[PDB]
Amino acid sequence: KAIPKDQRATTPYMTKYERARILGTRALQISMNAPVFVDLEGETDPLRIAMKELAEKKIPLVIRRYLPDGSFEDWSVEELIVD
Amino acid sequence: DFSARTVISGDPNLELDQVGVPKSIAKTLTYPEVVTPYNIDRLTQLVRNGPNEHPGAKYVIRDSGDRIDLRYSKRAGDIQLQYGWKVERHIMDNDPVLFNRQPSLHKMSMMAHRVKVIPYSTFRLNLSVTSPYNADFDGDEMNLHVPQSEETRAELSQLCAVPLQIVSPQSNKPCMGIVQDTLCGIRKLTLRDTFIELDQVLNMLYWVPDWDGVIPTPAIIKPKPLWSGKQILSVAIPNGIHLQRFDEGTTLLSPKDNGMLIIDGQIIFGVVEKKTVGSSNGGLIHVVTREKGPQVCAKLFGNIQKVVNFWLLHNGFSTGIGDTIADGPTMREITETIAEAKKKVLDVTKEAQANLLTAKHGMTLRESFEDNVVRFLNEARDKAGRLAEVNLKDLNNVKQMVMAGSKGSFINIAQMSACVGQQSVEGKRIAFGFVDRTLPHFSKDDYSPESKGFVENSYLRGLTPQEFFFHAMGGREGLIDTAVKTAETGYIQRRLVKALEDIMVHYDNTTRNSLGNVIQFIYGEDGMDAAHIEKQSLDTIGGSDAAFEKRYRVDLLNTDHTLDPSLLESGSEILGDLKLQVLLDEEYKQLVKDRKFLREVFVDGEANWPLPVNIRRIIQNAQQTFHIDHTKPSDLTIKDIVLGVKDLQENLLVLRGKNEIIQNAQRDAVTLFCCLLRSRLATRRVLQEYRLTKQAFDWVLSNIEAQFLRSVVHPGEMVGVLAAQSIGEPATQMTLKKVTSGVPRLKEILNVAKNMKTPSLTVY
Amino acid sequence: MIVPVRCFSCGKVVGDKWESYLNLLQEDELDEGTALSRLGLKRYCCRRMILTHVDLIEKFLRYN
Amino acid sequence: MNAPDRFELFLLGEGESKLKIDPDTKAPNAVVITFEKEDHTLGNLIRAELLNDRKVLFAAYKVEHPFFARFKLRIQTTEGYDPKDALKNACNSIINKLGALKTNFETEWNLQTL
Amino acid sequence: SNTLFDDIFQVSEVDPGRYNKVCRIEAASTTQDQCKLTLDINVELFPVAAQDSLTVTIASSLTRSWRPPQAGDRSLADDYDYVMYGTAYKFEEVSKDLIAVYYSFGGLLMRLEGNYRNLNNLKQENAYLLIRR
Amino acid sequence: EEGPQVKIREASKDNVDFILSNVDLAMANSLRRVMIAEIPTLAIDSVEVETNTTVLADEFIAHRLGLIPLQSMDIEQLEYSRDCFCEDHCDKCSVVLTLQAFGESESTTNVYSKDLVIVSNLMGRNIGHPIIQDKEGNGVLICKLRKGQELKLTCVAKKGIAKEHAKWGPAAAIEFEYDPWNKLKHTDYWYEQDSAKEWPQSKNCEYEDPPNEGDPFDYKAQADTFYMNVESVGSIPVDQVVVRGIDTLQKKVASILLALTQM
Amino acid sequence: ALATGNWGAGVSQVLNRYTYSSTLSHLRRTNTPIAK
Amino acid sequence: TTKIPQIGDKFASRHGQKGTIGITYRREDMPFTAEGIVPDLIINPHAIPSRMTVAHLIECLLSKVAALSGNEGDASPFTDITVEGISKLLREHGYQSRGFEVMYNGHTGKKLMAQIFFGPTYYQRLRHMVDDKIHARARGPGLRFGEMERDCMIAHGAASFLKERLMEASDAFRVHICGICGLMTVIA
Amino acid sequence: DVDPAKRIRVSHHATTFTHCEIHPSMILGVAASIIPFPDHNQSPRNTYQSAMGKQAMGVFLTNYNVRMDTMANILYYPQKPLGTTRAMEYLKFRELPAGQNAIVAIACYSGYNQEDSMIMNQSSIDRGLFRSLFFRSYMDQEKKYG
Amino acid sequence: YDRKVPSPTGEYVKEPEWVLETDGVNLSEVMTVPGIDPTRIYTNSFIDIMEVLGIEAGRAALYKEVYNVIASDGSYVNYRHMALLVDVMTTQGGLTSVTTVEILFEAGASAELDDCRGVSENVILGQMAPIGTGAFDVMIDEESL
Ligand SMILES: [Mn+2]
Ligand SMILES: [Mn+2]
Ligand SMILES: [Zn+2]
Ligand SMILES: [Zn+2]
Repeated sequence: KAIPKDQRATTPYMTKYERARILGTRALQISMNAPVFVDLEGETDPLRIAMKELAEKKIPLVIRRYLPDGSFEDWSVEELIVD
Repeated sequence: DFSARTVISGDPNLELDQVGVPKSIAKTLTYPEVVTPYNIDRLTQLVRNGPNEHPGAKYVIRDSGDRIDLRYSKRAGDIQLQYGWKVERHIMDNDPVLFNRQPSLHKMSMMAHRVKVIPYSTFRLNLSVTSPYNADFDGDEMNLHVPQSEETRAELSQLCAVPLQIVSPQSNKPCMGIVQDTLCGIRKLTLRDTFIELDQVLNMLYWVPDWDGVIPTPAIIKPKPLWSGKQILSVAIPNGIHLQRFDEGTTLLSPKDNGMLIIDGQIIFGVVEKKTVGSSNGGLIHVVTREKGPQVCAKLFGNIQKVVNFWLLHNGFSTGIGDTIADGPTMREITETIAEAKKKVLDVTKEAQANLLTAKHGMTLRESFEDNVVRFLNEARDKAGRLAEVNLKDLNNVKQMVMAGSKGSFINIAQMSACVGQQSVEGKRIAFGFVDRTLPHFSKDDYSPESKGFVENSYLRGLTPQEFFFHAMGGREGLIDTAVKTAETGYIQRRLVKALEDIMVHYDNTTRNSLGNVIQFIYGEDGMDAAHIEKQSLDTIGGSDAAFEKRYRVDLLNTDHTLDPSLLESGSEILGDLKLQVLLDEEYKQLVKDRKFLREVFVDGEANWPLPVNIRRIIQNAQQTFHIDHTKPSDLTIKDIVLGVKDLQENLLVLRGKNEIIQNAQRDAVTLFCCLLRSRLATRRVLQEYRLTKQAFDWVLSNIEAQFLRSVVHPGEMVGVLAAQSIGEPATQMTLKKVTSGVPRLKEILNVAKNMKTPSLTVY
Repeated sequence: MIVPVRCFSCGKVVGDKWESYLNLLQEDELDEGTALSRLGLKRYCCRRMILTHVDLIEKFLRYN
Repeated sequence: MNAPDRFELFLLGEGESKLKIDPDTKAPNAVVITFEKEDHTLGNLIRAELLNDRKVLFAAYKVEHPFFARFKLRIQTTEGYDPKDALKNACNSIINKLGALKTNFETEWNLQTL
Repeated sequence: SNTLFDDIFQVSEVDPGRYNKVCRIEAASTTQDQCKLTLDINVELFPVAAQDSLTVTIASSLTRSWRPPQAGDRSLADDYDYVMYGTAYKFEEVSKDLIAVYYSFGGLLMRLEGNYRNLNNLKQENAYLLIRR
Repeated sequence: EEGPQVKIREASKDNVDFILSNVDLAMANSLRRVMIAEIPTLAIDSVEVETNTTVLADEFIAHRLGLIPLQSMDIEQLEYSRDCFCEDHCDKCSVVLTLQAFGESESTTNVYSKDLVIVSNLMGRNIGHPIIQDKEGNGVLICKLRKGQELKLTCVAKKGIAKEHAKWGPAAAIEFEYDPWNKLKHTDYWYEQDSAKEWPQSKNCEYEDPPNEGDPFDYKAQADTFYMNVESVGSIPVDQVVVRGIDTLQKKVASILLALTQM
Repeated sequence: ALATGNWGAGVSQVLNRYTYSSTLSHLRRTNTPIAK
Repeated sequence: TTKIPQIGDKFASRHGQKGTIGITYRREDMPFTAEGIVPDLIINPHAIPSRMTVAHLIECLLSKVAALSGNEGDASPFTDITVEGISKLLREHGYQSRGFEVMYNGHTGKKLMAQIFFGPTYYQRLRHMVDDKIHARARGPGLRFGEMERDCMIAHGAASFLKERLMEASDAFRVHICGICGLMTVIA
Repeated sequence: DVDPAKRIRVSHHATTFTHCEIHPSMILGVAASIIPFPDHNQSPRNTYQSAMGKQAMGVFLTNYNVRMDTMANILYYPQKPLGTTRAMEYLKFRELPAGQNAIVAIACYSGYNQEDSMIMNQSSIDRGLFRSLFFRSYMDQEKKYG
Repeated sequence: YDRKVPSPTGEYVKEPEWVLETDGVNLSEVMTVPGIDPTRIYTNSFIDIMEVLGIEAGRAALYKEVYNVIASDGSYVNYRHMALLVDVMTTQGGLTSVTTVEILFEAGASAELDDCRGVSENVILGQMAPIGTGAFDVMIDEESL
């Protein structure tokens, strides 16, 4: 039952967990010949490529965070800070 | 399933994160890799070589889900692969795989390694991953697990990889350090007198794989070009890394070469031993991890071991029966040391024998007598062994190991060279198992040293028969107790882990059970991750009231108590300024509060307490990075500091809720970190001690802020298991006063037992 | 089971020295070290070789 | 077994060469050559002669794992002076001094009874 | 391009404590009640005895590889016996209203108490040190 | 004949002690190494067993076979089997030996290596023969038989290098020393009370002048003179272990030049 | 009962023959089923 | 079968410390004595002082003298044998008497700064070896992932691996489900 | 005037003995009777040796070749120990030993003997050191109760 | 015993105090005895602490008992392990210790609601567990350029 883009209260930084799952999801798709969005300045390895994607912020996915009461917030990869 | 197990061996020539996999194993385990235009040429070549040549492949699977078997398959040599078919290839260099030594009692017993395919049959490992896995090379075997899809490979490398586990949450320090040889030797190499010649030098230098090619300039040029050991290790320590430490009267001229001082990646002073390079709270590997990141840290272990171990391979080290022999004269002193104790005993003997000794208060007479003779005897043992210690020389190899930290301790000197000492069974001297005597070789009623298990001899010397048997008695009791520890500890650990398993951190920062209940309204009372926490000293805590007012008080209205104008450009102009002085008084009031607060929180006065963000070290680096001159006033203003640190506080966020409740939480969570903070960037300090410029200062702050943010715990983390492993794993190395202690106790706590074994009131 | 052919450590042949070693002690009455040195086994590695062999074949030959 | 046959220690696999020569990026006038089915016998020998040569700036070698017979030697020289030339100049010396020595030997040996 | 302290000293003492090739001179200046030297020396390559004496110059050249002798066959910015090369870590002990600057040669340490050359001793590393007998 | 100089001091069929003088340790050591590891030599390295009712096992026997040293003075003239265009082996890459033994006597019958017969053409290159150095001319004791026991075999020898398996190595121990006084301070001697009471003087010290207590340490010296002693097992005579050893390095080195020429 | 160890049971076992002294050791063992 | 020693196999002295072989070196590459003697085994000193196994050390002195002298060396317990004695004997025989010797590094020949305790010691080959012990089961048609291993991976957070690993191959059947009664009652 | 290197023994304060031990080494059993100097070892270690010995390879009987057992290990070249105990006599250990005297160096050399591991001499191996024979016997029965 | 206490001029010093230590425990009653400081009395029986001074104070004792044990062996574990445990043991308000068809039947009759966040339950179902990398969902970002 969703939480509005303003008023979000959870971190703006990306978690280790999110990151690991993003990279992995995307690498799976890259592994299955899915189009890519970024210049392959040579890379052939799916994870690697994925990480290049995430660094150029070209991974169009969104993270849905559930809170413990059922409620959720949607944060886009584009937006999540990556440290 | 897709796993393997063999014997493990060490290898100084693999990195920290690799593991060597024999070829044969590598040809047995496979990963299914999808054909794509990135890899169709490689997969083709691997299909060609087949199941029995490594890099190869074992099956091909096509569109249809049909499985082509490379070994049988009349068409094994003529496959033309399509995009989107699958090749199950053997594993190959740099695939991630998970390696584990059982029993896996904390998570660093299952880490992820990069394969390296090698000949012969054992899995191989770097010596410095041994300790987390608690493994050695006399037999042990480990299990290796191949992940089967892309997502899982990612998981392994982006959260379980070894480099990511140098610093662990268990004890907020490193859990991997330099060990055994390379620790023997890095001390040796770093002594004052160790110099190396050009020939060796350059071979050392080329041994560190990412030496820039520059031969450094030698610290002796004159009669001869000779470089020191310190300098060449320094090659391996990367730029930008500062560390200092003072030992029991180190100074910046360390007569003794103690302590450590290292600035922009070069050793200035100190011998390198287990304090520095071991797995130590605030040593080099903890510094470099943080300052430069896990992968540089993990190379460091291997550059350091490459360098040092080369050196050691040509210097040599050994030990022999000679290193246990102490001086004749020492031995007679030892023998007297001993003799004395035996006379103390004798008098306490006669004394009790005449009924003149007193007990004190519910302690029996015989209890009193024993407690004394055992003091006496132990006291003897220890003197004698300090005797031996002293007497040995710095070239004594035993000594040399103790010194570097790599193996052994005092007790071992002692017993090997001077005296083994009193044996006991159940806390007590050997008892009278025949009637009124411990062996039939003694007469009845004999309470003396020998008759009740003091072994006077050392191992070099040899034990007598009687002593021999009472030391066996002893020994056995540990063999048993050991087993019973191991046992007990085992079941505790699984019980803790079942109990806690479901608690997790949630993206409100609360920690909860699978019900949603609240366990903690913020994890750890502070919202941190324990990896990111370090021992730091809270300054406002200690010290006399005079001294805390010298250090922190600024009074601009007073000529003796303002800020000398050399400190600061504005410094003329601020004398007597009233309105700065209002801020500054505000700042001091807050320092003063701070110290009260804290002395209520730590009633003892203990100043060093783990908190995230090692501000000293930021400041150190600021000082190096901005080349700061301690001979110029700074351009900081009062308000810059004062309002600057106020502002930073507002941004060290752990919780982010718009309401007041969450804001109060937020504030309380960051209280202690903020005490540390104000103390450390108070105005006089920042000028008079640290001499920051404006820019540096502005850099110190924004860093403090990034680091602080990066120490917050992440939603998703499974404490609970963590907590349980962390409590359990070190209760397993409890392999070992007159209150119940250690494992049984701890059973007694978790079990919530009604009828405890030693209950006690301490009454003040 | 039988003299080994060479010192494991140095390669010295040593498996042409067993009959003599034993002739040197039972025939000519020398003490085991004086006997070894006679056969030119002068490193402790080779000495260990002949001095600690045990000729088990001589038992194995008893069976039919 | 998993053991590589022992001939691998002196005898080159299909497609391998005695040397490979590659330019070092880190510094100028430098190269690193990797020598296959070779070990310290040579590798300390060439190296140490490279260091009697005054136009030698740097020379070093190492066997990176003991399991394989191969070594890597790194030469740096003065501007104008090819490294590989320095290694002929050096292998050449070697040859010459030994030349010499098998002679000085062969001689000392007839001057000889028993 | 320069030199920057240089004087003559009187050796009080020589401790080798515990090491065999290295020893610590305590030297005084002949001149100044004030400027001292405590300092670590390779006594194998350059021996040294009580009361001997010493012409000591820090200096700052004659950071690129190092290349052998050759430059070293005429080019010696040295007419000394003994030269080290170090780095200063200073603590400007700025003590009393005399200075100390600190210096480490591969871990052989030095320390100069004094004053007149505040506006003289590099803030910085590049620091050579040179001895004749 | 300027350069690395020699100076034998003793020589005997079986050892050769000498001094190299005016060389670097590296070449000195290298020559030690080659002598131990890469001088080709001949050795049984295949063994087919027709019969063995012996009390030992075949592989146990075979392995002993490969250890018996066999003549090797003409071994450059035997090609390495893997270089020969023969299918498997022949006379140009292989001496073939046989052994048959039967325990004829009541008492126990030894099998020695002299019992070995060569069975192939050698082209009058002095190779293959069991080397014998005992008074009785037995050479090595290979096996023993009881009345009724039998062993028959053939073997093949082949040229090889101890790198590949130590059987093929011609040298045995190689004494090597330098600097016997310790003047170079290359080693740091352990002791309890006194380093020179405690450590024994090397024979090699006589040949060299002690140092004088005043003498301040000599930084510039190097290692120039080495005390060696090569001992031969017998398949090659000694002077030869040397000469062939100097020779083999010089070959190695040259294959390096030859392959700069091919780049 | 000799084949099984069926008595008290572990009462009979196969004799060790790893090494000579292991055999002698086995014939000189003892066992105690079940306060210190 | 004959078993030749290899990386992996186990060995022990008789002082209650074992080891596997971690690598082999041929003799050229070992360190050596002026005499030319070289070790058959090289053990690490860090194995000594904690275990306080001085009998090892004493057995190796005593064993040197034995071999040099051709007498059996009496190592029984409870006699008058002493190291001082033994070291005497070995000095008569020309070595340093606590058993050190200079040795020279193999790869270079230079001497070793440190000298080295070197001597015979009786070592046993124990049963049970890398070949019997390696297995490797990954299908075509310990060594496990049990409670505790699961727990470490939940620790790390690795959910996807935990599902991969613990699944069935047991195919994902699909199913319609009422969203009021959650049952699989639904007619599709 | 006692030998400073002997151990200390604490005399007869005894005019009443009724007996005397035959020899104190006789407290030990078969296994620990093969450890040299156990009286110079910490106690548990002699308890581990006492097990490990049970796993070493030697010659378990002179009759191996004629028996046929499940497993067996014989070492090619057993040697007797340069350091023996007087009890071995009775245990025959010198006749049927289970070990070889190896040349051993105690040294840091290359980093591959760390953590209770060892470098062994390959050439030494070539020439025999620690080689052994391994025999397995498989059995099988015929038909039965069909 | 020694007690660090601050001194008149601000720094901490030692100041010995006698203490008594008992076998056996009667806290309710001893606490009341004239002349002792009731504010600092202690016992290693954390049950009695909870019974006399309450769930909090027992939680703080219990922590301190566990920390004793773990530092008595000389090792160190971060606050953030032992506090968790101890909270787990005291969040119902008392000290709770931490140490098939049949079961399903009872569920049935109880109407048990399984939250589905364990890893086994999830296995059963062919799913990732909502832990770690499973505690959030990933979806396709239809809102981007
Ligand atoms: Mn182990
Ligand atoms: Mn171990
Ligand atoms: Zn030998
Ligand atoms: Zn041919």
